Amino acid sequence: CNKVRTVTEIVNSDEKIQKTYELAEFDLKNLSSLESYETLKIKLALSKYMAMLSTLEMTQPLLEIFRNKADTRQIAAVVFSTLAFIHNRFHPLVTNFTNKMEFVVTETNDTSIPGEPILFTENEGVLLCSVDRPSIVKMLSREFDTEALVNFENDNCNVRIAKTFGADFSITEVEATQYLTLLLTVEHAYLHYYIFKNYGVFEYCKSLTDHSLFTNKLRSTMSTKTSNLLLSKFKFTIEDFDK
Amino acid sequence: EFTYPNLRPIACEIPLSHFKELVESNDFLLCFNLETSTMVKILSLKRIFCIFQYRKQPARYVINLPHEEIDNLYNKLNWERTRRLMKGDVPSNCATVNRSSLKYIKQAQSLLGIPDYSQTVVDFVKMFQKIIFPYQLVPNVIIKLNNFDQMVSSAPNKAEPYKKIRLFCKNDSIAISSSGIVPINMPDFSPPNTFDYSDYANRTNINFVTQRVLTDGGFSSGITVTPVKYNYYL
Amino acid sequence: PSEELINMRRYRNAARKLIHHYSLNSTSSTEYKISDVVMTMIFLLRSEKYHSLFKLLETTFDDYTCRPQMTQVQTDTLLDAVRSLLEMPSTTIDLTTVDIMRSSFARCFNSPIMRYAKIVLLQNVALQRDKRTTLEELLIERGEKIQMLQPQQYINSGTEIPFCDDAEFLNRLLKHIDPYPLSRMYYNAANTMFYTTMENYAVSNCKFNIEDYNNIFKVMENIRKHSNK
Amino acid sequence: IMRSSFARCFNSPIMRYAKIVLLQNVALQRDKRTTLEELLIERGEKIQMLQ
Amino acid sequence: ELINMRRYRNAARKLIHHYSLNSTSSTEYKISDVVMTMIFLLRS
Repeated sequence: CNKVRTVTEIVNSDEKIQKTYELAEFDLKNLSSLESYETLKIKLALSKYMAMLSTLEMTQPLLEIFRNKADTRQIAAVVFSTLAFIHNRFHPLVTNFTNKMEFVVTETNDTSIPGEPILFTENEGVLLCSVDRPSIVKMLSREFDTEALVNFENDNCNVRIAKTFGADFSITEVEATQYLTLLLTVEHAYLHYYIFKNYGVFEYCKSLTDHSLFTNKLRSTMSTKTSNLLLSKFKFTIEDFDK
Repeated sequence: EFTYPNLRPIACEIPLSHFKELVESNDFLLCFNLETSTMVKILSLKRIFCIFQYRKQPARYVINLPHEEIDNLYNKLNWERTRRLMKGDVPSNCATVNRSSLKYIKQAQSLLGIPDYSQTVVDFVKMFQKIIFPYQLVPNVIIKLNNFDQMVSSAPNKAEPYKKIRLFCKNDSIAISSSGIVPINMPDFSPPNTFDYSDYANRTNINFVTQRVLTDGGFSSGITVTPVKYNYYL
Repeated sequence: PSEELINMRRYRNAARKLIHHYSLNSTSSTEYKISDVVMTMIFLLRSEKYHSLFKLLETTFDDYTCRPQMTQVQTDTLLDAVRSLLEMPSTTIDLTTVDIMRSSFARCFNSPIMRYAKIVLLQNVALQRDKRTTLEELLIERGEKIQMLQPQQYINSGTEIPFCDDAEFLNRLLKHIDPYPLSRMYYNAANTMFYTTMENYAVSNCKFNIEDYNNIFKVMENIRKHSNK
Repeated sequence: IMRSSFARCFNSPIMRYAKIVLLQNVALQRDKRTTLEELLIERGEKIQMLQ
Repeated sequence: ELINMRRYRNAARKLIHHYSLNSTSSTEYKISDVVMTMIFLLRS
């Protein structure tokens, strides 16, 4: 029941005193201390990535870049740098790899693909990759976002009430929020890319039909450091499927 | 004025302390004490400018002040000069916007070749004067002038582009507005006209043309078009 | 003084919210009011502008699946008016989204049921095909032409990594970034990507999209067990 | 009567769409716990802070 | 104009009679018909 008890006793049994406490609320403080600096770390990482992007002669906002289609150069460079960042974050060690890599833009629906907006052709003689600029532009059409929101909480007196009592390019945040989109997208691509680069093609018959059990292969594969699944309860209604 | 960032240190108030130095040199530094009444500031500046206008060569001001309030005081001077002109000699007195203009012209020179970063604006002014009449139309420099002054312009003070320039020259039967040739002494544009009849500038036609253009160019974004319109003359 | 005259602002804004929901799928809301739907309708009727859209929608009232015949010029004016009413910045709203919205109401009216409906009819019947194909076939047919396409750049692809070192600059940035409840916020972007999963296609769209999509997050359990061996 | 009936009628939520409840704990004592030894490996940074 | 006065009045009359008399929920009736009802009222 964890109703910790405690005693003091003088030499020669001259006196004995008792008191008691509980480990409760200590756990709450521990949880707060964890989540705080964890969020801090993640935010810091994001900031670093954005600052790295900032070097790249941003005569324009991001949105403009993809809203244009005439260029490919800037897009390719952005994609590449994203891949690099992910790889390094998995490998705390500088890398340059197979020094021949190229991109092609799937500029039309007839070249489009379900789901995965990115496709590595691992070696058609050499690696190539695909980019759906039209879709990417759809995603960045954004305006889904407004921060004025509300969020799940429960049992606050026990669970949360304690949490009640603690505390030029001068661009705004919404754009940065948007970056997370491509962060996640390139991550999801990196999964498949890494897998196939480490293994055969045929497992694409599974993974690309359904990624699914690929985590089983990833067992013992992850470097003992997590990526970008903090709010682990990502889910939607399911039983409604009415198959 | 001139600003470099040799110099004569001129006390910012006492007139005759530097008498005859203001005859001899042309490179005058100025100051002020913190307490100074703005009225006194104006007064001293006026006196200095009068004596300079008596002087035989254009000496150079330099002033060690934050100067935003000095631009305010310049606006005051503008009021003052108008007050005088209510009874005045109608002098062709030189005056300038001192910050917005300033930086703009600096950028202009920078984008051009800069044989003299110290070159006076009036230089460029007259240079365009050389060519205005032959093209009978208004230079963008002069248009941005009377545009980006706080007050004597399109005037962000009150958002008043309505101050369109009607420009006339000797013996003309016609004038040059902000917006093309106009007949003389009339309100800039007839309400009636050979109107921009919608059988041209039909949205549909514009759209079709735009589609054509975008297709051909392979351009995804950044294209907009507008039909031209006409005032008194075509 | 008419019954129409009461709150054009209310009608406009509410209708715009509903429409922006159904079309862009923007944001979570308790987006519902039957009376406001009716207000939307009458707000259409009160302008000759948008009369076309009204008529279109009215065609839906008999629920039948058919897609109306295009008449090109009027459809163009349609697009025009739609973008105008959405006040969106030239955001290239398109016939596909138009049709999806159209079908939205012919989905909604099907229900005479009033209590509530969790139902999320994510699919649309009417997508201009005889029958949905598999995905695999599409994968084949696309990849075929895909391999044809030539490279579009040359990555020099030698030894290159970018970085910058202005620690003070970076921390200034951090402090600029500090306030935002990113935790709360980024859910919106996640949902955006989700909706994009279906926006991807309107052509024999993948029927199943569910369990694997959840296994994505079950990767989190995989990771936690990896961390705990 | 049918006034009140209409009042009861017109509250009728419709056509909702996917939403998500990502908020909750991830971890607890049912997770690896920090060790004073590795915290020594951390704090040894003070043997470079020095000064 | 677009409005089928005939069918509008028909459905409105039927629905109103039914629903006003019964004072209760009825799964039969597509809400569309309610919409037509208010449309008819605003026209008439």
